[PDB]
Amino acid sequence: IPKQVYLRKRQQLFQLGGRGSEPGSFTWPRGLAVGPDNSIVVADSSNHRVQVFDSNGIFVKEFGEYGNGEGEFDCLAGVAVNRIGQYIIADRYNHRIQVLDPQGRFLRAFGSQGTADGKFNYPWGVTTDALGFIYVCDKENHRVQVFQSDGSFVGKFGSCGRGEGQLEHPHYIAVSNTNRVIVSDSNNHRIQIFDVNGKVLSTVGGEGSDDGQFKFPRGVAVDDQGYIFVADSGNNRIQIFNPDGSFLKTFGSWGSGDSEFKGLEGVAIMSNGNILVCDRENHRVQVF
Repeated sequence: IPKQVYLRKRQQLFQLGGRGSEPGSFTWPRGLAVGPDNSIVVADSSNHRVQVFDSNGIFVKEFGEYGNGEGEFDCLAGVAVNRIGQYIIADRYNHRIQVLDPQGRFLRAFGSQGTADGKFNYPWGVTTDALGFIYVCDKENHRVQVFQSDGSFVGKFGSCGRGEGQLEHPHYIAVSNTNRVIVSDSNNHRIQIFDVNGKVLSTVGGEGSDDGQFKFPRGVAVDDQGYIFVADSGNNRIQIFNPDGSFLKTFGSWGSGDSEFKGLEGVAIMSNGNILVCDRENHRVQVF
């Protein structure tokens, strides 16, 4: 039962990574995703590559190298896997999204630097819905942009501010089965939840260190029933919320030891309830 599984979280099952550029090592990893068969997909940002591991954290494959050509990355941030196994990458310093097939073969790129519709200023988090639409946190444009799976522009929402529907440096994003778009609104210390049309539905949290409060939240994820997972980076902890936004559980504290964190980025959830966390400053992914 998911509630009971989540209330038990505290002790890490295993970890993977460590600083370096060999396969299985990371240098400042950021985004994280779960792929088919509970694969662990890591945006290994300073190595300009994606690494894919099996559900035990064993290296399987990688793709990407530094550059601005097709299938080349420059400090990628977010990564997602869609319903047909394609990899969707937010290619941060190239201000574009790339779509690769389930084998890691480049299919298409869309976007360039700017403020027009379909242009980005530092795309960060990326996710997809059941129909394959792509949702991008366009960080320095303080907005979410929505695309068809081929990169065609669909729509956008959000602008600068701390008011309702406004965003300040949003980083990560998730979309629920109920078609709610969950955005970590980092510099407002809150999660903002929108409908897919862009209307604000609710806010979770606010600035602080008590249960249900955040400092500079980063990764967000949602499970199949709507439980919400937040990498509360400034408080060096993961928080879990019931689907209605109420606080359920927190675990983690500052450090480099087991079940401790120093600089959280992406978060993801396996089909069995294992929570995956990217601890950028310790160059590792921990599984709980």
